Amino acid sequence: QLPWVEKYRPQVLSDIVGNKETIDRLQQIAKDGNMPHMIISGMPGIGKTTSVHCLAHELLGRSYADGVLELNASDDRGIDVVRNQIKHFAQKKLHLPPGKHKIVILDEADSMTAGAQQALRRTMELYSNSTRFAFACNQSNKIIEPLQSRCAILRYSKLSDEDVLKRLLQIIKLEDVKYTNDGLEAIIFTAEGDMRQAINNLQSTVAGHGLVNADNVFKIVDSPHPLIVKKMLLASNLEDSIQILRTDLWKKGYSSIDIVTTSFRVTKNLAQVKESVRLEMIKEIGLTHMRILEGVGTYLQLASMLAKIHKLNN
Amino acid sequence: PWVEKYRPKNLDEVTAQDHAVTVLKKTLKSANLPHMLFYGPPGTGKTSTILALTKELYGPDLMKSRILELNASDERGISIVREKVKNFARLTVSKPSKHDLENYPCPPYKIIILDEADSMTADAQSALRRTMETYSGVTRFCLICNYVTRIIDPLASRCSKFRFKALDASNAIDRLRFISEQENVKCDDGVLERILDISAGDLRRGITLLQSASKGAQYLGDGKNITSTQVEELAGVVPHDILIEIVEKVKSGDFDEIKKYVNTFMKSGWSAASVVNQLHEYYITNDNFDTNFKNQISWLLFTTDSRLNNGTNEHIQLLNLLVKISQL
Amino acid sequence: WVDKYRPKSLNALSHNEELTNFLKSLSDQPRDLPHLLLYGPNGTGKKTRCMALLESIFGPGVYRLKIDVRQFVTASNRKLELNVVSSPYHLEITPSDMGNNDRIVIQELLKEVAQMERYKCVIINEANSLTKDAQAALRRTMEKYSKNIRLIMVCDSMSPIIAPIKSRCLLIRCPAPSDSEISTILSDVVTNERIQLETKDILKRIAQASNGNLRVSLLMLESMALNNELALKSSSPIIKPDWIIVIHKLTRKIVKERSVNSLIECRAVLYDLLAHCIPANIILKELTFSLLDVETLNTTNKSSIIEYSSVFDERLSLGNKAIFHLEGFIAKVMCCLD
Amino acid sequence: VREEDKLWTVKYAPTNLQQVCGNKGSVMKLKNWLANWENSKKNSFKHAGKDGSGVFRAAMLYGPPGIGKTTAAHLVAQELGYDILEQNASDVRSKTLLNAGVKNALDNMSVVGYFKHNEEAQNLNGKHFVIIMDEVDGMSGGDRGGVGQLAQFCRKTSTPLILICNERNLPKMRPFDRVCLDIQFRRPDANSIKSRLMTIAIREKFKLDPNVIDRLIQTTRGDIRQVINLLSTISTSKAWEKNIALKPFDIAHKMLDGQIYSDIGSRNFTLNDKIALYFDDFDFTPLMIQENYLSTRPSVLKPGQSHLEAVAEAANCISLGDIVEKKIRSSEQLWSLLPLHAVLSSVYPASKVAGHMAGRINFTAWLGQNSKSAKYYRLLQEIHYHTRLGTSTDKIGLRLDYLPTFRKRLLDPFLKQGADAISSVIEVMDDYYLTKEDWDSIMEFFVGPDVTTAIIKKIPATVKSGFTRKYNSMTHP
Amino acid sequence: NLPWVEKYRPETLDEVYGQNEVITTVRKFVDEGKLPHLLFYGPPGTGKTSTIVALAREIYGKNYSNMVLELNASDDRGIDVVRNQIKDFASTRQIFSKGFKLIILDEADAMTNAAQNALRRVIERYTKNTRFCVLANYAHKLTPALLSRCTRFRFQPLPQEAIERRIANVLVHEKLKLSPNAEKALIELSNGDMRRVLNVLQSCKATLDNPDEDEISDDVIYECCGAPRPSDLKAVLKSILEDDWGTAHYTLNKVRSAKGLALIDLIEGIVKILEDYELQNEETRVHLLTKLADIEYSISKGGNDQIQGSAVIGAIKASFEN
Ligand SMILES: Nc1ncnc2c1ncn2[C@@H]1O[C@H](COP(=O)(O)OP(=O)(O)OP(O)(O)=S)[C@@H](O)[C@H]1O
Ligand SMILES: Nc1ncnc2c1ncn2[C@@H]1O[C@H](COP(=O)(O)OP(=O)(O)OP(O)(O)=S)[C@@H](O)[C@H]1O
Ligand SMILES: Nc1ncnc2c1ncn2[C@@H]1O[C@H](COP(=O)(O)OP(=O)(O)OP(O)(O)=S)[C@@H](O)[C@H]1O
Ligand SMILES: Nc1ncnc2c1ncn2[C@@H]1O[C@H](COP(=O)(O)OP(=O)(O)OP(O)(O)=S)[C@@H](O)[C@H]1O
Ligand SMILES: Nc1ncnc2c1ncn2[C@@H]1O[C@H](COP(=O)(O)OP(=O)(O)O)[C@@H](O)[C@H]1O
Ligand SMILES: [Mg+2]
Ligand SMILES: [Mg+2]
Ligand SMILES: [Mg+2]
Ligand SMILES: [Mg+2]
Repeated sequence: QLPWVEKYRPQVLSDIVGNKETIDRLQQIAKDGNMPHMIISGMPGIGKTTSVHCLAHELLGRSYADGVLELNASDDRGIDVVRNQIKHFAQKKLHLPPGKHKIVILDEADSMTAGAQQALRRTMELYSNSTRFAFACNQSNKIIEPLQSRCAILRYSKLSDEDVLKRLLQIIKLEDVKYTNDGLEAIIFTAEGDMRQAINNLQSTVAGHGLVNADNVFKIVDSPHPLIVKKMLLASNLEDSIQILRTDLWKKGYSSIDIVTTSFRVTKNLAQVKESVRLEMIKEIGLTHMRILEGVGTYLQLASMLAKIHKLNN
Repeated sequence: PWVEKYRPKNLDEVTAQDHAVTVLKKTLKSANLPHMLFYGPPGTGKTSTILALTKELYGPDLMKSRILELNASDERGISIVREKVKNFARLTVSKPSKHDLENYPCPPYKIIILDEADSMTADAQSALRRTMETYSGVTRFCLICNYVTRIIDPLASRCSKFRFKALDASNAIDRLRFISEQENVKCDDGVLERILDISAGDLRRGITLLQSASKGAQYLGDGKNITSTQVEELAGVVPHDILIEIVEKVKSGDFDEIKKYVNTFMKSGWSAASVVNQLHEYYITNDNFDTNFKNQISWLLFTTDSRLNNGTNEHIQLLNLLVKISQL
Repeated sequence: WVDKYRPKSLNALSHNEELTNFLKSLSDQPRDLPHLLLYGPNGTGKKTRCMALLESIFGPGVYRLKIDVRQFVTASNRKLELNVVSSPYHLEITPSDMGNNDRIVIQELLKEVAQMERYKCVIINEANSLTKDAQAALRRTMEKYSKNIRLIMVCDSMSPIIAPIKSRCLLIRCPAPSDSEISTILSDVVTNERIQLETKDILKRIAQASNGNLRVSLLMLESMALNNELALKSSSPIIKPDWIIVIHKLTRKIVKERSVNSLIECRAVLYDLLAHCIPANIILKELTFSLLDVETLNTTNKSSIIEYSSVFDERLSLGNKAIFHLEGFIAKVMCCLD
Repeated sequence: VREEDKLWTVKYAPTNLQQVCGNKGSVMKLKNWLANWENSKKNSFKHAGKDGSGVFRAAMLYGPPGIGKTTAAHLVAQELGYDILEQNASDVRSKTLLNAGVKNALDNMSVVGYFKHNEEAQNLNGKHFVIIMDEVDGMSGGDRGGVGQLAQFCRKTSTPLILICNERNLPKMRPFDRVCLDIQFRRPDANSIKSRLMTIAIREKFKLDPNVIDRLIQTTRGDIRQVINLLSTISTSKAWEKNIALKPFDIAHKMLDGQIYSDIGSRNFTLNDKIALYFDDFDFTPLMIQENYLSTRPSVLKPGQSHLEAVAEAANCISLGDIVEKKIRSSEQLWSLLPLHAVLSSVYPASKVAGHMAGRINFTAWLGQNSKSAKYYRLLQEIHYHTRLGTSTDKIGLRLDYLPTFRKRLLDPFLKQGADAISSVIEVMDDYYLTKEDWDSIMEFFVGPDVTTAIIKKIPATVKSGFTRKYNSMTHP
Repeated sequence: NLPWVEKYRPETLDEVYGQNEVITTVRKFVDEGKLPHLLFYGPPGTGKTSTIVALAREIYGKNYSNMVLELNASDDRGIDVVRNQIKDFASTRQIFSKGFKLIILDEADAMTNAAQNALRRVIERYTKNTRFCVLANYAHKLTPALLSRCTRFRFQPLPQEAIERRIANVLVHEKLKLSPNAEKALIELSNGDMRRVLNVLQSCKATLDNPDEDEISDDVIYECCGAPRPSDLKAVLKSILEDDWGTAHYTLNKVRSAKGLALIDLIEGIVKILEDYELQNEETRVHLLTKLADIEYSISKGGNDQIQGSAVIGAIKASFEN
């Protein structure tokens, strides 16, 4: 077998779907070649690493194997590496087209020690005539302030719904899969922006149950069913909600964190109730979540959360 | 001092705490003692019981040979559990001489007593899981915690649970009478039970309060029985007369009078916020208020105590509590 | 000025004869001195009592002390330092400069001082800013070393101290000086400083307006003597510090005008007050008591004021950005008063 | 080799000492110290000439990142015609390696400086050394014994030794306490940076709105390299400043709109879209929402809830979101709490007090106030470290009580006694170990009716000169 | 000699109970030979470790000591460990190995985000020469990438039939008699963790083995577990709902003192009891749940015990007024 996320990974910059502004920025960068040092920040699985990889590929053409140094969390990045190997790579003579430059792609820059990030400063400041640096990070706060200021910051928003839907439809058309609209909406729901997780859940559903259907997705996700949680959060009499939470969710060994997270996610999408009541229900569920994370996970906390949600809905 | 010179070295001297310990008394002669987690209020006997058990089981030879006493004074990071705790959970048994087996049967396992595990990080507790599962046959673990909700549940599923009831406010008066008569201290009639109640939860606090009261009374050369006032003045609890003044002021009074009185109190009176406890006791044990009043009183007192728990200001919370209790 | 009239012995004390008698009693046992926990309002002179007790036990040379700096490495790779003022017989640890590393420094320093071998004294200032982990480490240190480290800790409102620590130490309190005794000390000061008083009513007036805080009373007497040319008459416009006047002007602006157009300037004044080394809790307490002092409000408004003040004081003690909670409290106050 | 393919920061680097924008005073101080270092060496570094800058061997540069410290140091060393022997973080500056490499060259001469030009009478310092230790703060864990060895290098040296760091008051930088002179580079003002950006823009044949330039200079928090690097992005025009550069402003503009939270608009813009709008920038959105949530004319008010109640509930939710953010930053592994924070600090107050913007969206100011509070707390901590020997108080009660009367005793004589009270003033200053800088710091911490920045300059400058020249003769410790 | 927790540990796939839905799947995976990376997650005391060790011993037989590497949580777990040990074990190919190795990471939810990123990159790199198996208690503290990379397996708690079968097998192989209500109270208090059951069984064995014939009554089980008996809960609730303030306070105090009861478990039992009452109104239930949750949250921080007890009594009383 073969993972779809690995098989259908975009190799050309145009195939990347998502942020429309920064992808066009990188398109013009590859068209010109004068790429500056850049940090790329954003939430996981929204197309950070693939973006910089495609950029380097399209920018260097046939010389990618000789003019690119990649360093992820697997490779050793301490003090000796940044002082010896990176410095000897930056000085390496290489005759490229007039606009191109050697590229150093540092993925998961957050794991790089601050003391290790110190050494990179003069190494990237001095040899900026034949070497450019591209950091890829989740949180741009763990990068030291000097490196934070030396390079251009590129933020990647979380994926919307129409973009993930378009990508999934492309994948289905290329793979000739049987599906339905409710299944795709369930994929969008369980993904919430993670293109990688969306594609993986799609492939797992197709491999396990063949047909992309709501019950199949909700049986392969191992998460509480969104319909039953919505019924819990929308029952008229409180005892019905308490009985639902007791018998249908608490007995089957679900983790309280998962229950609160699913309630949060379904309350976000309840497009039938008003907006203010949604915000207040989210506030209550979030207070209950903060209580849960502090060490107490008794059923009484979820019962009180449901009670307060009903008190608000009345 | 007195708190340590009359410390019980055997599990028989203790009389208030005899429920949880007994099972160990049944299994002391065997080598299959399960991993134990003591929990409860401080100053209960946990340290006393573990040291008495080590004295009755090991002896002076092996008291410090295969026992590792770790406290919050020692380094509580992952460094210790990696370097020394893991090394000591594996080390072999040491038998230096023959004067130990005469009075104490030595088991082939060992005991490590990791105290104050309440404030331990989750990663350190996951490491404790490994170091307890890998040497469960040759090494036994003793844990101490004041709050069970902080220590993670997978550990409590492995280690057996033991609670030490705070204190017995009925029979310990005889123990304190014995201590007083052997110390030849002349106290009043109704002071011993008062010393015990004001020191609720702890007994070490009780004996140290008795010691302080005696050492303060014997300075005057008065030769009279030390009354409850001298004890309540050293325990930090609020006197009863100023408490009656407070409750009369809050029973009938406007905002300005209450404000001025609490200003005077927080300025020159007893600077503690333990007056909430005294107010709760007085309002609960009283029989002159209806139920709908006592319900709101208990709720308001609980709210004020929960707010004071977070280390906030004393004056503002006390004034708010008294104003809200005056609104009824 | 004030430090020029600071007692240097228990006999030189001129206040709380009960307390000095009890300390003379306790100083009769230099070989066995239990741990002491002094608690009482600010400016009562607890540090004076402690240093006088030290001078009574040790030599009078305990007052000539030298400052020192000590830097150490933590479990991680951070090497941080603190400043301890030490004497030939005692040392004063003030775990306030460091934010969260209290436990490591207290553990290391106490364990290092407890291996010098007749004992040594460790004075812990601001014993309420100690994290519970640091407090537990201190209690275990007390449990281990008891023949070289006799702890004396001064603090105020000793609620954030766990009962495991209260049990071992002797609880001593220092009540604020009554207005009569404050007036007596002020009279002694103006006598030894030959200040031309027109009457003795100014002393009682200062004692009343000082709220039982001895040191601020002495210091405001100092501040007023340099504005009347050492001739204090009956017409004395009592001088308040700058921040108190700013807080009172803020209170008057809150009472007189109730709108967001004034809430903007209120936030500006809060920013200006905070950025000049002023805590949040002090601002909140002063603003609350000032708003309660105003005579135009009824009892319901005052009850709402004190309730919101309590809630936002808890939230200030739980949060980290004080401007948010202060602006929220003032907004709720303006809402209720509207 | 190409004029274009170089970055915009290296291509537009300063060349002289009149293009360095901001901090002219510190540059002139460094230049006048380096020029007179020769005569200071002649006098064995014991005669402090007219500035107290004749006894120090090493100069130390510090300040926020992106101001020109490295550029100023290099240009100052080059103008005098010296030879720059530079070592930085990328070199292993251990104790043994420093003793081997640099220590043997503290007093030697240069070969390249000799052979470059030695025949024409330009300047006699063409062959001397100027050792620049850049990023001394960057001494990581792999450089053992570096800070102490450099502190020892400060003394016993024979050539100008410039040092550069980013945080002077860091404990690791303590061994440089009094053994070297230290000047400070502040964040440049908006006028000089605006002039430099205008020069660059007209030089690159493109114009921008001055308001956009002001917003940029505000966002970058004074960093010049950062704003230049962000401006270089214009070539790759409202889309540029709308999407990439001025993103938090547009986030605040979209969130505070009144048409979104309406029933007609909410059906087109879901709540998930607003949470994504927050997630766009989760570092500046809470502060931006808190700064200007009370400067809009609302339109979503309830029938019976005025503006004040709405702003009060918004501030309550802001406080709750602040508590949630603190709980999050207590342990990063709880990033799952990030969406909840999203609704508390960001979405809820905006939805509560949405409407139409009255004026213009003002950038957040909490960062500058936090920096000012940190600086003043450092200064007060130093003052207490000095004065603790004779005050018997805590670091916070000092500012509360003692500072007003201290300011009175230290200044008010200068208002009524004229200038003969200096012998008394220093007397008080001799009792509390204070210095002239301590006097300035004490004079600084005052707000309200007792503002001193206006009053300080009213006294005659002759009194200041006399006080300074009289304090120089005595020393208390 | 060794404890029952270590003795009765299963050694084959047949000796696991109440997990057939996963056992058939792992048997399909072992007969197919296409065993991918696995994630086993669930509540403690369920059989994840036992199942994976039995599966490894079945697949590799005697080569288990060579091709199976077990790693636990925070074994000096910097990025350096994942860079050296796991990476060498994955990359290095044995001399006479056919197939792939197995690296089992026990309690691997205590890894930092950087450590989990290193692990996901490693598993991505050498996914052709070895397969991994990650064990977890909470599947919400793992990076979604590592979760998506492998196949999930949730371990639902042990049902009543499985635990009853296991305690029967333990009973027939030991010298103990068990009363009818004993197993009922056992299953009610254990909540479905086999480890706690095997611990408490040997505990009460060593506790009441005086004549080698005593019967384990519910008293000794409630003592060894440290849990209250439902009769005391009903009695204290009755006293609170019927008597006055002083008598109810004294009753609560004596019940929580003479037996050693924590307010947390007492509140759990009280709300469990109140869950099945026929309350006529609704506001009572809402106020009750809210106030009781607040009491539990406040107890979680260790306030003043008597104050929280009086607050519990006041909430229960003031809730039942309609
Ligand atoms: N916009 C996109 N279009 C198509 N595929 C995408 C997109 N974004 C993510 N993916 C898929 O997600 C997979 C995961 O790779 P990346 O997105 O590069 O991971 P990442 O963004 O670096 O997140 P990390 O590594 O956890 S910080 C890729 O192999 C793609 O198949
Ligand atoms: N049940 C008891 N009977 C007699 N003396 C006791 C008892 N409990 C405590 N003591 C006395 O108190 C001291 C022992 O108390 P500890 O065992 O330290 O209490 P503790 O609960 O272990 O406190 P911790 O756990 O360190 S917070 C000795 O001086 C004993 O004499
Ligand atoms: N005053 C200035 N005017 C114009 N450009 C400046 C100025 N200061 C810095 N720069 C720019 O910044 C580049 C050099 O950066 P520096 O500010 O010298 O670095 P730095 O001051 O050492 O700060 P670090 O190294 O990050 S701590 C120059 O080439 C310019 O592009
Ligand atoms: N399904 C089961 N069938 C039979 N015995 C079991 C079962 N689950 C657990 N046990 C017994 O309980 C012991 C503990 O099992 P473990 O596999 O260690 O539990 P676990 O799944 O690893 O949960 P942890 O380690 O606390 S996260 C085993 O050695 C068995 O004796
Ligand atoms: N008995 C006394 N006689 C004269 N002055 C006193 C007496 N007690 C206290 N003081 C004065 O009170 C001032 C403040 O006391 P201090 O211990 O500094 O308060 P804090 O505990 O707030 O630091 C001291 O400067 C001292 O001069
Ligand atoms: Mg990546
Ligand atoms: Mg103990
Ligand atoms: Mg630099
Ligand atoms: Mg396991």
